[PDB]
Amino acid sequence: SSAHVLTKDMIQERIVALLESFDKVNDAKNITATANLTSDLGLDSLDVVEVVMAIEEEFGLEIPDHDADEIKTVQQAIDYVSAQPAAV
Amino acid sequence: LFHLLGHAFFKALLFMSAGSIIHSILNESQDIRTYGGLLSYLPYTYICITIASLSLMAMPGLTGYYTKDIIIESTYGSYSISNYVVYWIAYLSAVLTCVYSMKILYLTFYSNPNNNTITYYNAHESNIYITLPMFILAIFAMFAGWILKDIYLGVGTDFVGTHILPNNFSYFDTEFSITQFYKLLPLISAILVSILIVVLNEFFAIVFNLNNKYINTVYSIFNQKLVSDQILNHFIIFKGLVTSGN
Amino acid sequence: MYNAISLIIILPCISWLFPLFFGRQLGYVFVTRMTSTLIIITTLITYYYFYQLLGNNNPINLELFNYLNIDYLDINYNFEIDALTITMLLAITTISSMVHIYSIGYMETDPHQVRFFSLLSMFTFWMIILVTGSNYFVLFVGWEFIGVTSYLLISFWVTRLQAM
Amino acid sequence: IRASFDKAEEPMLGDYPDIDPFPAQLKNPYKKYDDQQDRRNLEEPLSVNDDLYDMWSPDRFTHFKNQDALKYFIGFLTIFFGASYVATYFVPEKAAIPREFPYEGLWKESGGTEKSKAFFGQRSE
Amino acid sequence: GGGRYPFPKDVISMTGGWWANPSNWKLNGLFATGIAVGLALWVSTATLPYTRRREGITSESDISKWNAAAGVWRERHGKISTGEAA
Amino acid sequence: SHPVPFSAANKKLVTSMYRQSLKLARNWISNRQLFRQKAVEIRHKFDQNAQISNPRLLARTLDETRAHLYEFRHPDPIVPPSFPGGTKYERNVPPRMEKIMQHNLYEP
Amino acid sequence: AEFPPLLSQEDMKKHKILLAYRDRCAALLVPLNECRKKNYYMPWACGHERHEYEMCEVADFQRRVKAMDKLKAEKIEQAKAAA
Amino acid sequence: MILAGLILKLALYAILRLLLPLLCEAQILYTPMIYIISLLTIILTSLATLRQIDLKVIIAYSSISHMGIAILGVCSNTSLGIYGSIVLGVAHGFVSPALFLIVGGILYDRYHIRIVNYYKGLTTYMPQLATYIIILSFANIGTPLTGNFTGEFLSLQGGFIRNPIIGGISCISVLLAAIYQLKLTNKLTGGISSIYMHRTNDVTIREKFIMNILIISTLIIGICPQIMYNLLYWTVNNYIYII
Amino acid sequence: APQLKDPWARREAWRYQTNFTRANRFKGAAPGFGIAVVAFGAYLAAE
Amino acid sequence: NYKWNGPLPRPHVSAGHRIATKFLGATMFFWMFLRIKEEYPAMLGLHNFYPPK
Ligand SMILES: CCCCCCCCCCCCCCCCCC(=O)OC[C@H](COP(=O)(O)OCCN)OC(=O)CCCCCCCCCCCCCCCCC
Ligand SMILES: CCCCCCCCCCCC(=O)OC[C@H](COP(=O)(O)OCC[N+](C)(C)C)OC(=O)CCCCCCCCCCC
Repeated sequence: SSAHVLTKDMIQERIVALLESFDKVNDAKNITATANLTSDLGLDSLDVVEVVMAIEEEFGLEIPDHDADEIKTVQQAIDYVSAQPAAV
Repeated sequence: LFHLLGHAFFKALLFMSAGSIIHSILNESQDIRTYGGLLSYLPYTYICITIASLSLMAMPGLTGYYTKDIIIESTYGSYSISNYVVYWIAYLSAVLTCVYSMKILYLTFYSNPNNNTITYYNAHESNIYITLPMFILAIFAMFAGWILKDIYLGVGTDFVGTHILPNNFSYFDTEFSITQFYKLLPLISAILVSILIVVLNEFFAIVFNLNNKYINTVYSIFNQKLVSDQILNHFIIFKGLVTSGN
Repeated sequence: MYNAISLIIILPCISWLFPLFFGRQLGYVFVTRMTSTLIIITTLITYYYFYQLLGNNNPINLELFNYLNIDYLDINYNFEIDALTITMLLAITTISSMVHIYSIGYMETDPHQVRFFSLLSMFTFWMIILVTGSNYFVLFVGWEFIGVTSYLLISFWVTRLQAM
Repeated sequence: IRASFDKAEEPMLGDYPDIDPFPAQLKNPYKKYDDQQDRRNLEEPLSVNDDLYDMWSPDRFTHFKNQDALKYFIGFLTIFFGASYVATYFVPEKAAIPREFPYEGLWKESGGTEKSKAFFGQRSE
Repeated sequence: GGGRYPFPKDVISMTGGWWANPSNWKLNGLFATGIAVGLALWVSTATLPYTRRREGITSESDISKWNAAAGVWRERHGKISTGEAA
Repeated sequence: SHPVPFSAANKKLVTSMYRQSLKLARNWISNRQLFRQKAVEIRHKFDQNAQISNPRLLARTLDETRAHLYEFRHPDPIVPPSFPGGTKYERNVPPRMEKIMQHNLYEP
Repeated sequence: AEFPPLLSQEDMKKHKILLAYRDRCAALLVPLNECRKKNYYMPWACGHERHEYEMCEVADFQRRVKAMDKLKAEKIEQAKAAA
Repeated sequence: MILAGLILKLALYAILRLLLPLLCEAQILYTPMIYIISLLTIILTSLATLRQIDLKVIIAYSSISHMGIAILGVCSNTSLGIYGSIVLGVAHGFVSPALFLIVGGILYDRYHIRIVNYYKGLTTYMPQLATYIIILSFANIGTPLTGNFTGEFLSLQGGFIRNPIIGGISCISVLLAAIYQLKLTNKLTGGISSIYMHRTNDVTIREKFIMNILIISTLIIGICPQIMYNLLYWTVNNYIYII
Repeated sequence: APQLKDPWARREAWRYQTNFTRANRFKGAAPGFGIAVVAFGAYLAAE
Repeated sequence: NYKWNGPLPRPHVSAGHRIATKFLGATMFFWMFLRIKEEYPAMLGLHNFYPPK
C-alpha cells in the first residue's frame, strides 16, 4: 500500500527545489551539494532557520537545536535527512 | 437503548473512516492540522465519514435523527418542571457536534493542503477488507433507525417490556406537547451552524486564529480535557503515592 | 442439533481460544479468516433470533451448572436472550464482525495479528456473556473480563510506554 | 525543585546524596540516553523518591500550574451547576396535567390491598 | 514480506510470534476446523435439554395454587401486606 | 551578565527563539496563509531588532521574547508520529538480537 | 364519545398490557400490538391501527390540556379574590 | 511458598478451631476491634505496597491484605463469610506460591536481583512468563472464575452483614489490589527489554508444570466453588452464635 | 500599508493551484446528488 | 514525473471507488428526500395536537 522509498538523489532533488523556490538565495546555479548556506547562497542568520524549518516540513521531521545549528552545507542536510528512518 | 444501537453503527463507521485516513498519510499522522485537501484523493472515505457524521448530527432520514432528536424532545416532554434546562444543555451539545464534525470534514477534506507534496502523491484508498465494512455500516447508519423505530420508539410497542411506573411515562406527552420552536430549533440549528463553520473556515478564517491570550487560555483548558487529567493525576494519584510513601 | 443461544455463546469462545492454543501451528492468515468466519456465523444467528423474537417474544433460557449454593445464596450459570439482550447483541456481533474484517487490512504488516484477533474475539465473547446472563454475577464476570481484555488490547503494542 | 515530601527526608539521607529531583518526562527527549525509553544514563544518581519522578510515574502537565488548574476545574463545575440552578426559576409552566389512570390509580395492578393505596397507587383519574 | 525486520527464531510463544505463517497451515487449519465444528456440535446438542422458553412452562393453575398457599401461610403467621401499618 | 550582541551564543539563542516562534505560529494557526503572514511578521520584528548594540536593551528584549513565547505556548503541539512525543514512537521496536545466556547447569 | 369502551381489569390482564398503557385508550392498543407481532414490527405494516391509537391518545392529551386551562383560571380567580 | 500458603492459614484455622467454639461471648463482644484492625491491615498495607522496590516483597505485602479480608469473613458470624474465608485461604495458597515462584525461582534464578528498576520488557524474550504473570496477577487481584473472587466476595458479604459501614469501606480492596499488582505487572511485561539484563531462557517445563497445577486448581474452585461444600456444610454452621 | 511579501510564495503556490482551488476543493462534495434528484423525480412521477 | 514544488496532478482514483462513492451518496440523498417527503409535517411541527382555543 505505502509503496514508497527514499533515496539520496530524491532528497537532493527535493532540497535543491526547496532552495530554488527561496527568494533570499543569491540566485540559482549556486545550489549544489558542496554549497554553503552562509557564504555561497548568501543567507542570513535566520534564513538558515527558515530553510531548516522547510526541511522539517518537507521530510516530516523534527530537528533539535543541537542538530539544527550544525547544518551549514547542503550535503550536510542531505546526510542528515538520509540518517533519519522516518524521513518520509 | 435505541440510541446505543444506532451509535454503535455510525461511530464504528467513523473510527474505521479515521483509520483509512490515518493510513492514507505516509507518516500515519492523526492531527487534523496536517491533512488538508484529501477530498479528491479519498472520495469513498469522505462519503462514508460524512454519512456517519450526518447520522451523528441528527439530520433527517438517518438513524441519528430518529435516535437522538426524541431525547432532546423528551427533555421538554418530561413531567418534571426542572428538566427544561436539560433541553438547552442537550441542544448546545448538538450544535457542538455539528461543529466538531464539520471541523473534521473541513480540515481533512475541504481545506487547502498542509502536508508536504509526497503525501498527496502517495495518498490512496485502502483495500477491500477496509471498504466493505464501511459500506455495510453506512447502509446501517442510513436505514436501521427507520427500520427499528416502531420496535423501540413506537406507541405501545411492548417489545422491551421494562415496567415503567405509570406516573413517569412521558412519551405520549413528549410527542404532542412539543411545539414548533422546540421541535425545529435542533435541526435548523444544525443545518445553520454547519454552514457557518464551513463558511468561516473557508472565507473568514481569522475568526478562529485571532491569537488573543484570553481566547487562547480558554482554548487551552478546553484542549487539555478541561484540566481534568491534571487534577486527577496531581491531586489524587500523586498525593496518594505520597501518602503511600508516608 | 441447533441452539441459537449456545452457538452464540460458544463460537466466540472458540474464536478466542483456538488461536491461543494453535497460533504457532495455524498462522495469522488462517487465524484471521477463522475468527472472522465464526463471528460472522454468530452474527447471522443473532439476526435470525431477532427475527424470531419479533415474531414470538418468548425468550430462550439456558440453565447450566451451579456456582454457589451455601446459605440462602443460590447462584447458577444461567443465560438468557431477551429483547434488551438481543439488541445489545445486534450491536456487539455486527460491530465485531465488521471490525474483524476491517483489521485484516488495517493490521497487515503487524507481526502479532494472531494475538490481536484472539483478543478481539475475547472481548466479543465476554460481552456476549455480560449481556446474556440472567443474574448480576454473570454480568460481573463479563464486566471484569472485558476490563482485562481492554487492558490487553490497549497494551497490544507493549513496547510503547504510553500505551501501557 | 524539591517538594515537601522530598525535603522532609533530609534528616534521614545520611551518607546518601541529596539530589535535586527533576522528572524524566520533562527531560529532553532528543538527547541520547543509555535507556532511551526511561531517559536515564547508567550511573545516574537516583533521588530517594525516584519512584515518583521516573517515566512510569504519573504524568505531569506543564501548560498550567496546578493551583490555577484547580481554579479552572472547580470554576467550570460551579458555573455549570449554578447556572443549572438559576435556570430553574426561569422555567415555563406546563400546558397539560400529568396522565391519569382509571381504576383509582391502578393500586391493585401495582400491588395494593386497599390499605396500601398511598404507597402503590398512581394518579387519581 | 513488507515492513519486516529480524527477530529471534528461538523465541517460542503459544501464539505465533513474529509473522507466523508456517508451510503446513492448510492441513493444520483443516484439523482446527474439524475440532471446532465438533466442539460446537457437541456443545449445542448437549445443551439442548438445558434450554427452555420463558413462558408456557407452568400452568397458571399452578401459579394460582402457589399464590393461594402463600396467602394461607401469611395469615397463619399473622402478617399484613406492605403499607397497611398506616 | 554579558550577552554579547554579535557572538555565537547570541546566534544560537536568537535562532532558537525564531524557531520556537515559527513552530508556535504553525501550531496555533490552522490556515496556511495566515501562518505565512505571521511568520513574515515575526521575521520583520526580528529584523527590526537585529541592529541592537547596547547589551542592556538587548537583555531586556530577550527577556521580552521569552515572556512572549511563554505567553503564546501551545498545549497540544504538532510532532511527527515517529518522533518522541508522537503516536507511533515506540510502537513495534525491533528486538535486540541477543543470544540466550544460561543460568543453570541442568535446565535449558 | 371519542373514547372507546374502557377495558376491564381481567381483559387488561389477559392481554398483558403494561401499566403505563392501562389507560382509557388501551382498547385500541390490543389490535395494534397483535398486528405488530403478526408483521414483525416493521414500520410499513400497521398504519391504521397506530393512527387510531395515536388519535385516541391525542384526545386524552387535549382533555388534560383543558384540565390545566381550568386550573390556571381557578388560580388566577383565587389570586384576584385574595388581594 | 510454605509460609504464604500454609503457615498464614494456620491462623485462620486457629480462629475457627480455638477461638470461636470456645470464647463465643468474648468474640461477639470484641469483633468490632477485629474489624478496625482488619480494615487498617487492608488499606494501609495495600498503599504501603504501592511504594516498594522489591518484587518478592510486593507479593509478600499482597498476602497481608487478602488475609485481612479473610479475617473480615471469619469474624463475621455468617456462614457465607466462613466459607469465603476458607476459599480465600485455599485459593491464596494456590496463587501466592505461583507468584513467589515467578519472582524468586524464575527471575531470581536467572538474574539474582529483585529490584524493580532492573526489570522491564520481559514480554519480548520471555513471553510465556509474561502470560503467566498476567494470569496470576489478575487472579491475585480477584478476577471472577478464580477462587480469589469467590472468597473475597463472600468475605465482604459477611463483613457487610456484620458491620455494613466497615464491610462496605473494605470493598476498596478490589481497587487497591489492582493498583499494586498491575503497577508491577505493567512494568515487568511492558516496554522495551531492560538494558541491565541479558537474555535468558524462558520458563522451563518444571516451572510451567508447577504454575499450571496452581492455575488449574484456582480455576476449578473459581468456576465451581461448590465442590468444597461437602466438607464444609457443617463448618459453616458450627461457629455461628445467633439466638 | 501593512503589507509584506513572502519569500516562500513560490513554494506555497501549489496549495492553491489545480485540484486545490476553491472550485476543485468542493466538486467531489455531494457526489451522487444529481443521480438522486433525477431518481426521486422519476419516483414522484411514478406515484 | 514528480514536480516537487509544482502543480500536482489529478489523483488516479480507481473506478470501483468512484462508483461506490456515487452509489452511497445517491442512496443517502434519495433516502433523505424520501423520508422528508413522507414525514415533513412531523419533523417540521405542522401537526398541532393542542385543542382549538
Ligand atoms: C489517598 C488515600 C486514598 C484511600 C482511598 C482510595 C481512593 C482511590 C484510590 C487512589 C489511591 C492512589 C492511587 C495511586 C496509583 C498510581 C499508580 C500508577 O502509577 O498508575 C498511574 C495511572 C495513570 O498513568 P498516567 O500518568 O495517567 O499515563 C497516562 C498516559 N496514558 O493512574 C491510574 O491508573 C489511576 C487509578 C486510580 C483511579 C482513582 C480514581 C478516583 C477518582 C474519583 C472521582 C470522583 C467520582 C465520584 C465518586 C463518588 C463517590 C461517592
Ligand atoms: C482464562 C484462563 C487462561 C486462558 C488461556 C490464556 C493463555 C493462552 C496462551 C496465550 C499465549 C500468548 O498470549 O502469548 C503471550 C504474548 C506473546 O505475544 P505474540 O502475539 O505471540 O507475539 C510475540 C511478540 N512478543 C514476544 C514481543 C510479545 O505476550 C504478550 O503480549 C503479553 C500478553 C499476554 C496475553 C494473555 C492472553 C489472554 C489470557 C488472559 C486471561 C486472563
